Amino acid sequence: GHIVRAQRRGNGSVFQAHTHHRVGPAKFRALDASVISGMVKEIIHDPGRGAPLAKLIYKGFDSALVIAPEGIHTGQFIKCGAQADLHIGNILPLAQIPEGTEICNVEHRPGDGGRYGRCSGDSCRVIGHTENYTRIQLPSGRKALVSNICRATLGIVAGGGRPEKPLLKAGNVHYKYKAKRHTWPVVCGIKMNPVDHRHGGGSHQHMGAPGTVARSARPGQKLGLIASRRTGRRRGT
Amino acid sequence: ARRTKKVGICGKYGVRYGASLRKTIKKIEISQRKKYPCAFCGKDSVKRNAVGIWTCTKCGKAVAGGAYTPTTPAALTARAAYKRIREAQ
Amino acid sequence: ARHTKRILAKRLGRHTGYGKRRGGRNARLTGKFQWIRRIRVLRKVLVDYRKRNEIDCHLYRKLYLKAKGNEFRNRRNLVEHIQTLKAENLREKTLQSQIDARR
Amino acid sequence: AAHKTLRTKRILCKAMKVNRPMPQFIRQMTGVRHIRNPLTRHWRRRKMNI
RNA sequence: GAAACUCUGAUGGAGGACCGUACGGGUUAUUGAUGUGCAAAUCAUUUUUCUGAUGUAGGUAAAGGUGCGAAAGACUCAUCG
RNA sequence: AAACAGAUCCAGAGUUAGUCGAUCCUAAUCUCAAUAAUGGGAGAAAGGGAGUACAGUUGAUAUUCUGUAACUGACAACAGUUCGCGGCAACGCAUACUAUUUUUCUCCGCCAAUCUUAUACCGUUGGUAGGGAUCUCUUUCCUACAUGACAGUACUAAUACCCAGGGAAACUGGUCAUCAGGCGAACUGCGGCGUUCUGCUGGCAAAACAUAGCUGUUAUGUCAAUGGCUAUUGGAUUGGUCCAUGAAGCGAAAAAUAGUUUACUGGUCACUCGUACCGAUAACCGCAUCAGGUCUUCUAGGUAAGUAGCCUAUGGCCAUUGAGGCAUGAUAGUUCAGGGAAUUCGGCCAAUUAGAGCUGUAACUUCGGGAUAAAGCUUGGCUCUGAUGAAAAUCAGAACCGAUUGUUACGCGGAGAGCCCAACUGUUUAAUAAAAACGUAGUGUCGCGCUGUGGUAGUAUAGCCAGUGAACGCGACAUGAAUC
RNA sequence: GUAGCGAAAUACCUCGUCACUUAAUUAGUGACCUGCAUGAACGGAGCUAUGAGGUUCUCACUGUCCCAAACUGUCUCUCAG
RNA sequence: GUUGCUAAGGGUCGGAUUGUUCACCCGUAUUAGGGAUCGUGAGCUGGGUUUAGACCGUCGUGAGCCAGGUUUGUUUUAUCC
Repeated sequence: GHIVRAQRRGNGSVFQAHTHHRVGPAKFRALDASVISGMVKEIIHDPGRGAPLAKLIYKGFDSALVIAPEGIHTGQFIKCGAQADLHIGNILPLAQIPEGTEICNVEHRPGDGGRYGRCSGDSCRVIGHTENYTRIQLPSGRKALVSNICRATLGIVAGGGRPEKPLLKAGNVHYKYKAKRHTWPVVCGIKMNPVDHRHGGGSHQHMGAPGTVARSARPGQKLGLIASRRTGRRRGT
Repeated sequence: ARRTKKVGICGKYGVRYGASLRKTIKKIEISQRKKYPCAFCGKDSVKRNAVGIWTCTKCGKAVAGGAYTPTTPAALTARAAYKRIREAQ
Repeated sequence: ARHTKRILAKRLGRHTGYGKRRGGRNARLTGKFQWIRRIRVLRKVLVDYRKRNEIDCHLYRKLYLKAKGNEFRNRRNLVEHIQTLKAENLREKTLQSQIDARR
Repeated sequence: AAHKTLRTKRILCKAMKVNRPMPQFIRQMTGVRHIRNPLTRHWRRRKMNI
């Protein structure tokens, strides 16, 4: 057999991110001990990422490409800190914020940059305050103990509802993955011959083998549904 | 004269792509081109610049909105949530 | 000299009937060009009547937006509409308002 | 060419001054006959590959 | 037309729309010519595409049980299960 | 084939730069070093990038040489001016240097429309120089009618933007089109300013070119008026499109805040390396002077919708063995009475159709299509008339004419009615398969919240890809538009 | 083995049986169904649009044919090299 | 008409479907069948059979298979005796 397209993404020659026109890494300023006001100089769109970024100035002018909540405008004053009040814009630690509210770009570790809840039209919800660890629900469903000192932007991330509209033409998806990375178009494994992929070969196109494989299964062998505790139509539940 | 009976903005696509998809995009393509009322300078000339971004021309300003309308319903709910908690206490 | 005969005939209208055409009506001389030629005549005419003092503030704005539609197809048709809408309107404007102000 | 480098030009010089017939007086001196100049060529037939 | 709106004409110039040029990109048919070829894959007539998922140049990245592949076991210097 | 010829052979000769390139900067990308570090270096003869033009000359060199006129940079002293003022304002006019920070120029996708310089071309009006043509006709036909970089300052007149007054619904102003305005419109200023424009100069007729005459040079002359519905190029004013938002760096100037202050205008020198010719047609790659292949530039007239096909000035050419025959046959072509697919596995092939204008267009349909559906008619030449524009253009109408013919050559769909497969634009076995195969949007399932997941990599406790990333996400599969 | 579809690009027996199509049809189209061996994202049924895709018929037009014939360009024929 | 003998000089066909040989119908001048390397591919054609692409159906866990079906698939040289 040959090495399979799933294995070949590691070696990373043509399968690298197209990172040329990307404006910078989206994160907070570092922590550095109250309250600090910060004007939104402008809000710009970087390629690949569906969200906007908003370039702040903590005037020297110290810059920070923070990811943009919805309802931010140019020449708003954003207020990072503990004793900053509640507006959509402001960047509070999880000690201060009320529970049962939608927050954006929340950090895992303090002073980190921002980790959970970054893509367009997403938000971490806050469940409740234990003592040190403010428990929050992530967009998927999963729940996470996160320390109260670490920061999070208030409100929902901008650019919501982009997949509501379908892309009618193959050309629209060509321009989508030009900004991101080469991973498209996908040739299906059944169509390929036996050497190229596991599902390939045979007189008539069909999978033949069970098509559902363990965590223990090797490189080359992990193809199709990996460790699928259910399959088929998820009716109810 | 009106010249298409049914189709509207999706007449550019012609016979392609199915009836159900052109109904769906008819709603969204009308939205993203439409000029919307500005908060700041007041005037009705807020166009879409990029995906999330909505530049007003005459202001010279921008706002972060939705993808295809400047107001997302879910983001508009978040204002009302932080209003009632700030107005309390 | 041979081409001079063909041009000098073509001015009088030889070699220019339906046989010796291969371009369409739009390809020969464009519908955009005939529009652009029209309304630049019609707007220049209305501009003159405003500066003369013949047409008012108010009668200009009606005829300007009528000229953006197909009301007028021609200079002569724009002039006779003005001569009509003077002769109908301005005899009444003078007549109705003048007498009924005092009475 | 044009836009040759200098050390490219140095090789093309040496390749054309070396291209000539063998002199007459060596056959008179040594008395050997049938010695050809090895670095003779023609431009059209054999390329240099330098 | 009571209204909600919808009839006629112009304006406008959208579309992985259409016809159609080339020392452009492809290569359907004649199973034509050639088959001691002009050519170790050509020629003629016909045919397909022609603002795009387009063509193309230089620099640069990926190397042999590997690479790369809109997938034909294709291609990797006339060499490839 | 022949040869005195040749890209062959032999002997000599030829490539001149501060301004064109390289050099200098970085891009994708590659490679060392440090971690007391926060980088250094490489990487483009199509990106960035200070500065040149004309005329002449050689057997071969020229934006390189000579003449003439510019321009840019660096290093020197030295002479004369000058120690901040105008406008309500937009802004104008003669002012330093070091540093820090901030901003700008350099500087950016594609498509579409309108307006306009320059160049080319066609034009109405004339004219003068030479040459061509002539049985007859033609006050004719052809050539020529030109001004570089660079520097200046007039008022004409533009659009963008800003300023002063002005203070808007009986809404007004404006575009080809969208539109603009109490966050201040129309409108008035011999406003401000940027970019284009017309005229008048300098350069500049001394040159160059064309006639006429003398033996190197002397004469006259290169003029006057004013359109483009034509094209290309530069620029201006705008619009549309994106789940696409379309380089960096060196360098340069400005501003602010400190501190130190006088400044401005007006001889010498400019290193290094490339420079000939071909660019397929015999100079490149195909073993060769191979009907193949290989990136780009300047782009005339007529016919026409035309960068089609056909014909011709300028320029370049006869590349190609000759002499004689003409039955048969091969191959590329016109044409064939009557029939019209009977031929053949099969209408393969060829023929018919065709451009434009005016009529007229069915079933079915995802209501957009089908549709150039189908099916009819007209088309020339010559003499006129009228309408629309500014306009030398284009469109409509009528006479009369002869072989009923006219998209005359050139170029240009045969059409309709069933059924199968794939929805569609697209991709594919270079050299027997272009398809129903691949692809796609759409639909669905599975895994994982970063000390993680899917890879890779190999002994250095190396760090690489997704990742400048975070579930509207990343990766793994299967189905393959819509409708039921 | 449900719904659809069904001598199908799947049906061996098979040139199945009965209509339409033709003067004449193992082809084509529409029905019936004892489906050798159909069948639902192994995706099932569908054809508005698109196709150098596969296949059947009608009209137009033709040297494909009855049945060949004539003419034209370059070669084949002779000579020199 | 049925049938026997001598006789191979002459005649023995146009079409529809099928790759067909064979068969079977429509039509005519009444109407036999064979051989020659199943005559005849440097004479043609390439429909079939029999490669590499691709689809369906049964079989096989699978690679793959199938006188089961369907579609696209290169036919060279005479100048020697």
